[PDB]
Order: sequence, then structure tokens, then C-alpha cells
Amino acid sequence: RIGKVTPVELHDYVQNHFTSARMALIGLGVSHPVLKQVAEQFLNIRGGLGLSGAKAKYHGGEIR
Amino acid sequence: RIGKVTPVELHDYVQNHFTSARMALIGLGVSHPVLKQVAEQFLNIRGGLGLSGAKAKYHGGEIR
Repeated sequence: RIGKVTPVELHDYVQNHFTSARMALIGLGVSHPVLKQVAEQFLNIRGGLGLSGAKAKYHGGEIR
Repeated sequence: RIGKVTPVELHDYVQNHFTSARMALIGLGVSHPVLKQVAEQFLNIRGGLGLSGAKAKYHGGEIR
């Protein structure tokens, strides 16, 4: 996949994972009204995926 | 192992696998007395390993 990952794939990855319900803004040395302000102004993004993805199915096995 | 297999390793591989009891000389368009002659002259080599190696142990599994 090196040299094969496309601009569209990155666009699609951001559009459907970098959304409000999947995000958290953490601040240190910043006031809450400021962090709340920027989140309400610039971080209100919808239209992605929902839950914590497809439930990770455990299988087991060995790689050598 | 590419670039790592040594002259000694090849010497050891031949000395203990290229022996009489592990060998067969097959001829086509040659007379048997001639093939028997060369085998008795040049192919009488001992001091290798014995049986068909360590008995191949079946395990199972999957490579992806």
C-alpha cells in the first residue's frame, strides 16, 4: 500500500472519522470558555460513522 | 539468509547429504556396465545422515 494510498482515501478517512461525536478537545493552560467557544465554532462536524466501529472479533492464532 | 549462506554451509550440506545411500544414478542412452562402472568408481561416498531425515511432523494452521 506504500505509494498506493490516494488523496480521496484520506479525504474519505477524515470526512467519516474526524466528526464531533468521535472527537474530544483537551486544553492545558487555556480557559474553558475559549475551548468551548472554538469547539462550538469550528468543531461542529457531522455525517461520519456511529459506534466504536465493527465489534473487534477475537480469533487467536500464531504468527512466526 | 540472502548474502549469509557460507561456503562451509555448502560444504557441510554436500558432505552429509550427497552420499551413496542417499543417491541414485539414472541413465538414458547409456549402457548399464558403464553407469555401474562410474558409480563403483566415483559415487562410493559414505559419512552422511541416515534415514529420510527427522520425521515430518504435521501441525496445521493458516498463513495470510
